[PDB]
Amino acid sequence: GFVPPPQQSISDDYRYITSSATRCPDQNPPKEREDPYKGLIFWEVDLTERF
Amino acid sequence: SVIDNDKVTVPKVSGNQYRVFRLKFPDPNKFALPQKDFYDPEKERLVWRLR
Amino acid sequence: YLPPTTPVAKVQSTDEYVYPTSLFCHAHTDRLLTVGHPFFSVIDNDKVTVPKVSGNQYRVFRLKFPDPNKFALPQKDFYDPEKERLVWRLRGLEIGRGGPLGIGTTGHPLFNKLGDTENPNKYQQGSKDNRQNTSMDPKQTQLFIVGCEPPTGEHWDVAKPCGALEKGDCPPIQLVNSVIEDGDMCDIGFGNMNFKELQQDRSGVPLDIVSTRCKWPDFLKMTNEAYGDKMFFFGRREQVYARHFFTRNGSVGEPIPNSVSPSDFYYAPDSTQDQKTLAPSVYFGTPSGSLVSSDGQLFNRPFWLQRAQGNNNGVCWHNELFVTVVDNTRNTNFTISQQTNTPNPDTYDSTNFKNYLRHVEQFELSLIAQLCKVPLDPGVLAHINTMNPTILENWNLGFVPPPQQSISDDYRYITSSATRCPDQNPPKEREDPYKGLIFWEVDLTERFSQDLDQFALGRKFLYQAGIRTAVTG
Amino acid sequence: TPVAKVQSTDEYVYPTSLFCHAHTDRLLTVGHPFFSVIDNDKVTVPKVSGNQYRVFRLKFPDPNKFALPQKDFYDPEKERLVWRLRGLEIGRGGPLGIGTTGHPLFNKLGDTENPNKYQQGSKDNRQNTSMDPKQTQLFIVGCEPPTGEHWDVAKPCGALEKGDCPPIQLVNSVIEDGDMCDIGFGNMNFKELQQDRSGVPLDIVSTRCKWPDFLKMTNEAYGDKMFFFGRREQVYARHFFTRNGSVGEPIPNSVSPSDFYYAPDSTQDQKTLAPSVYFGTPSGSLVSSDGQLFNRPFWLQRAQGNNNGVCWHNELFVTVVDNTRNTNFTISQQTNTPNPDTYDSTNFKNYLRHVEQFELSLIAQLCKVPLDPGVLAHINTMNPTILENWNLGFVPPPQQSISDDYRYITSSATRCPDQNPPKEREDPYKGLIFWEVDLTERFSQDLDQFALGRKFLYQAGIRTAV
Amino acid sequence: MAMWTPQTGKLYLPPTTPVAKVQSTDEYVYPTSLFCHAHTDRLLTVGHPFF
Repeated sequence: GFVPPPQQSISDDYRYITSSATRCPDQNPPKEREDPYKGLIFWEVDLTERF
Repeated sequence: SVIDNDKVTVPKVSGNQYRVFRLKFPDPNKFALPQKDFYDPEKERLVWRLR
Repeated sequence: YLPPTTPVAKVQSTDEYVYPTSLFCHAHTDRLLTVGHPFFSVIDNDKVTVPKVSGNQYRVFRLKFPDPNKFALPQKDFYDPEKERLVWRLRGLEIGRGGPLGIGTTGHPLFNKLGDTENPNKYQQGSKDNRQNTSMDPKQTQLFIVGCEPPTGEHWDVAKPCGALEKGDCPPIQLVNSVIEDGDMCDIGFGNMNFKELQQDRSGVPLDIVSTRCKWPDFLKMTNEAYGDKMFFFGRREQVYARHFFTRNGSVGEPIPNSVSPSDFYYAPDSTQDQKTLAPSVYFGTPSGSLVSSDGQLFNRPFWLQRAQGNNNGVCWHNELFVTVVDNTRNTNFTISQQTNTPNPDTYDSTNFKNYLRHVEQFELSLIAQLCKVPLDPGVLAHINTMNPTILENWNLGFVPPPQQSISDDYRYITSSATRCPDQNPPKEREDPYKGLIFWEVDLTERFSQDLDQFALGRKFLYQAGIRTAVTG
Repeated sequence: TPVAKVQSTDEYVYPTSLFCHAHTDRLLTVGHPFFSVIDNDKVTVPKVSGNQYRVFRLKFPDPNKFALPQKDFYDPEKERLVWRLRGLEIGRGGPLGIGTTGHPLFNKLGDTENPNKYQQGSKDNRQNTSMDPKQTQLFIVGCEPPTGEHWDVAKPCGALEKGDCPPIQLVNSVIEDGDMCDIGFGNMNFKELQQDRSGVPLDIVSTRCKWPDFLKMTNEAYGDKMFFFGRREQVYARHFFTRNGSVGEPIPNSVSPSDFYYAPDSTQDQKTLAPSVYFGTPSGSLVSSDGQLFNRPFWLQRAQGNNNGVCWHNELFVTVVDNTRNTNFTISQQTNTPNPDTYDSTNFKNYLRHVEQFELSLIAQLCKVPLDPGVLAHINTMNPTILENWNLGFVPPPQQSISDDYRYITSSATRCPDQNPPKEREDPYKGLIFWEVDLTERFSQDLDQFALGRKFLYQAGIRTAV
Repeated sequence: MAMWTPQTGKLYLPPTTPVAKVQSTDEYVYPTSLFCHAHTDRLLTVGHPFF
């Protein structure tokens, strides 16, 4: 169902993203990082590479 | 939990806690199997089942 | 052991043991931007705040591909993993360049120029600190090198003489072969030489090149290497004319001889009060890379690999590829200034504005890779091993499990006190020898797609091959 | 090149129908339950406690040098033989019973099960406290020695002050004969983790209590450390006690049940907090003959791992714990004079002695391994000492060389001929201590004559010839 | 070339001799279909428990 947006989804990531000359790309807009279970603490286990 | 009024130095680990493990499985849509063309990516999707 | 034929005593083409399949993948970089200072890295407190980014640099991109021996194509068992291994072969490449065309100049505030000898009015002298602020446009150079191993560059360096020489003697020259890294300087018309070692003056060439090595690609060595791995194809386009004719100040290390009757310098000018001591004959020219045109461009065009120059017909051994780009046709330095934090003056003052210099490059790299199969028989195995042992080791083929086992003990909080170490200091297993070299490392592991028509290079490839995607309507 | 993916022994080890019985005559050991008695160096009475690991290292006769009458069933040019364990019995001789252990000076401040009033603190509040430990039975059988786990002192990432808590690490070790089992105080290095030397009873106060690492032993690639195991363990908390000492970590001043700060400011007696370092005394409850693991034959039909009971190297490790026969016998001797008519406490010397009794019986099946190129490569990758022990590998690389043989070796007209250098260097398990049992001269083909043998014959059908 | 060094050869010979082979009582003691009951009248004993 996704013609994914009608607009571009190209995100331009900067190099040296800790400096005070490219001010600022640090966490300020969210992205598709929205786990609905992110308010909850579980013992995380990654099995992506253990199959 | 042991803190020097502040940062967690020694966490609280007792046998009377819930251990809720959140397992993460690899995306089966992005996987390499013995053969891969056994499902059409335009009309079918894959999922894992616990056996 | 090892039946006839005996070990193959000549290099063979990759077309004799690498079987190509009809499976093609597109891969691309999203857009690679770099912003810096053209002349020098802006250092603050032992760290680089603004790096050196200039259009006179070698851009050596190290492209990392996904391991095809762990992939899933629209087939299940189309390659035997006991007898075959898979490798990528590059069949098409496009180097995109984003900025407008234009020429950037560079200079030295204290250049070793005594005078102008293009058209001098009369004879003169030499004092103490006769240096001037002199700028120039360098030679225009464009080049493109593609290989599976990193490019080899040449330059003239300082040799060890056979005995000693006195203080101020001429340093002996030696041609040094060295790998080209990202950020190395290309030659600008002053030659391919080490400016730090051969010119202790530090004042004889512009600021960008004054304390560094200018290298030229060793095409003579790169095309004559046995397997042809560092060079699949290349393009180059260079142009220079000499703009002004200048002299250098300093002690004359080798004087002009007192022989030769028909040249005015050598007939002793004793009769003339001004001409008694010869003016310095250590001439130098200012280079100039003439007009940058849009017609003459190497880049923004697809390059299809029909046949490579050497015995390696485009095979990306080790799952790596090297792209070396230079273009001094988009080297426009952007002159940006800032005011004093209070812009409350209503009048102009030269102490009220702080001027700065920036350069911005933009690249986008699109590739077309073809899968290939190598069926590793005894003789093919021996040939692959003798060519390069790391190729046949880095895919584990002829290896059993060692009797010890490989159970790793991984702690969940590897930064905590009381667990001994970070445990992984020594880099024993699978370290490429390119640990000592700096490249623009580009990861294309997650960028491979089989949907060719979707991408700009991929539908150019489909037009060139005469194919179109099957209809969805 | 050769292979990947560890395969079952059932693919390259071909069984025969030849079964042999082998057993130990009777294994007795007598000692002191808590500590070894020495003079000052030489052990006069060893430590024999019912809470030790008994790790028997069984030696089998090499089946390749067995003189069979018709050997035409195997070719010693291309084949080699091995023993496969098919039946076993771990006999146990003593009566059932529970022995107790204690410390004359145990770090216990009070009883906090039910306190009639609030308490106090001085110097040396240690008490004489005894306890019965957790009940444990286990048996592990394999061709390699067992792996045990325990928590030990690690090196921290920075320096600490004097008296700070030692950081824990899970340490794997071989389990040896005379190592202590877990008794309900955990699997921990008491010597390093408790500098008090008064925190646990006398038999474990300086020991390392280890537990079998079943998680690592099942998940090893070849499955050689154990191919069968049984276990039973039971414990309850008998009494609930407190420690004495400087409190290393204070209780946080905030009460998370009520969301408030709390202090006993209104009650003068409770202002100094009592020790919140608690410990229970374990107790392994009623022992029963119904619950018994031992004195039963076990038939090893299908092993847990890829090693289906194959006794590689002519070796077998049998690891037993039996906390169900830990009855310590109290001996007394009348010293000084055997003449008084009145009891005095100074006239009698009390002693403790523990006696263990084991009997081990096995049924071994002969199996043949045909050593083709791929089988040789697989066995060599699995374990090189197998193809060293069995004459076949290491084809002879050098040629002859003269040694010049100086006739009068002890004369002063020539240089020194000394050489003769090597002491024998064979045993890789020499640093470990096991109850070494020799069964080389104990193999018999007459199964009917032995108790486990006729149990095997009855179980397999196979009645004796009339 | 390859020398013929002597060695202590260990050979096992089991059994060293066939000996006796104790057999079951079912081999020589033939059962008959004649069965007899036998019982005790009632066995009582009264005494002191300790001494």
